[PDB]
Amino acid sequence: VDERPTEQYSDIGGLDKQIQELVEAIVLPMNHKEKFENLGIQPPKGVLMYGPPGTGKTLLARACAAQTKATFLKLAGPQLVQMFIGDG
Amino acid sequence: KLLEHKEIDGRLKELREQLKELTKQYEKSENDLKALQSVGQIVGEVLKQLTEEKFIVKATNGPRYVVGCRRQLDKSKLKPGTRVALDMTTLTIMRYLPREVDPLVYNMSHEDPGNVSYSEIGGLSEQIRELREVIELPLTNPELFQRVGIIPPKGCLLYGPPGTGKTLLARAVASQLDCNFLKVVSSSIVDKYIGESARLIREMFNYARDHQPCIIFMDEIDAIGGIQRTLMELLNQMDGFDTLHRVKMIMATNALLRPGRLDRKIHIDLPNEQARLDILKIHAGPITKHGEIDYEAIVKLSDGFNGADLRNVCTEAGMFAIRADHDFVVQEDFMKAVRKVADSKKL
Ligand SMILES: Nc1ncnc2c1ncn2[C@@H]1O[C@H](COP(=O)(O)OP(=O)(O)OP(=O)(O)O)[C@@H](O)[C@H]1O
Ligand SMILES: Nc1ncnc2c1ncn2[C@@H]1O[C@H](COP(=O)(O)OP(=O)(O)O)[C@@H](O)[C@H]1O
Ligand SMILES: [Mg+2]
Repeated sequence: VDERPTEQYSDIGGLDKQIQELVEAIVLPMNHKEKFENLGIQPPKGVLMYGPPGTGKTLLARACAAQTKATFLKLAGPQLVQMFIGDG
Repeated sequence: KLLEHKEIDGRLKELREQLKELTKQYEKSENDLKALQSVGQIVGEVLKQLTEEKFIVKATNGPRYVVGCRRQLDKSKLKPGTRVALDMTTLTIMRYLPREVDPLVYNMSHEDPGNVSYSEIGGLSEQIRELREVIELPLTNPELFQRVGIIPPKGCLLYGPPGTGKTLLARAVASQLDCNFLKVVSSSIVDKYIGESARLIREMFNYARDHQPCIIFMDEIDAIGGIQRTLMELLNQMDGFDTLHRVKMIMATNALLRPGRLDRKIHIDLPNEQARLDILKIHAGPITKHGEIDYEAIVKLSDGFNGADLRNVCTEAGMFAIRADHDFVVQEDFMKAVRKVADSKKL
């Protein structure tokens, strides 16, 4: 991601529990680290956003990308499928 | 004049060390030149043994060649399936290589000869006892089993609440042996019809023998391929014919219960509150807590009845402490999560 799309968390409505969950599981362990190692609680390695279509999963992903200094690396499922064997 | 002569020795000795290093550097330069003439050798498998001096090798990503061994090679090693490096021009088998990797084999071959004490899996002293009474006698004294005549003790079952520590039971009983301790949970053994067998039923017993004692651990049999006749044929095949290295299948999920189809069946009780304390203590050990922390009244208000319920309650308690610099959890903090998870689980 080089354009850094802009989407403040205020633009996401109806998901306050889920936004906090994603920030604490994908962001808090990222920029703090040593704190988590202090309490010795293993942060989850990944977050799977599942729900009915249009619930706003991609919107929360965009919000995290916009309000996170981390280097977002987007990609799509179809993108990791290629004809040549082993290309994916 | 002595100092000057010693000074010359310093310059002279520096050159001697440098030339020695230069010779070492050059001797490497000669070595790489010799390796330059070296040519690659294709990699293939010895599919079959036509004769003493003739072999069938299928190149990794090419055609199959009939080739012959170099000469000073132990033809015993070149058995069907062995990897070999054919010469690029004569296509003659030159050397054998070990086989490794493979996508599917990550959990059906790995051995775990660790030592996890039964204290790690708390509140199941009675349940662990049956495992020893079921997996210890057959392993220790096959002679007494053969003396009586009844050879196969296989079967077993751990039906009960989901994921309350079922894997741990097969781990705590792994105190002695249980090295490989493979897991094939609902997958690769029947796959509805026969989908999985030999390469998904024998390859099991395979490492389950070419190694120390292991546990097949066909956990969660209630989700295999998602058929009953195939499963009945599945459990009555040559499986018990060999029973190599006292490997006992330990299926656990929820006239097939008779001997030869399913051995002792044990129902895992819902986590007892008095046992619930045991779980909170072991599970909550690692998290940095404070002295005032009490694992006493949590169970009274924490009857989630699931082992993982206690794990996240311990972990989710930390996330309560993630906000604020609290390096330790307080008794109220645990009660805060217990009133959350013990009520959240209802949704
Ligand atoms: N809770 C929400 N807060 C704010 N906007 C939302 C919310 N839910 C949906 N939207 C809006 O509606 C659309 C929801 O789809 P979105 O782009 O978030 O991807 P998605 O929900 O993952 O959809 P899909 O399932 O098709 O991938 C977006 O335009 C988003 O801005
Ligand atoms: N009684 C228990 N003792 C120790 N750990 C437990 C217990 N109950 C649950 N757990 C935790 O839950 C997990 C075990 O889940 P498991 O029973 O293997 O699920 P499944 O039955 O679906 O395989 C482990 O990570 C373990 O830490
Ligand atoms: Mg999406």
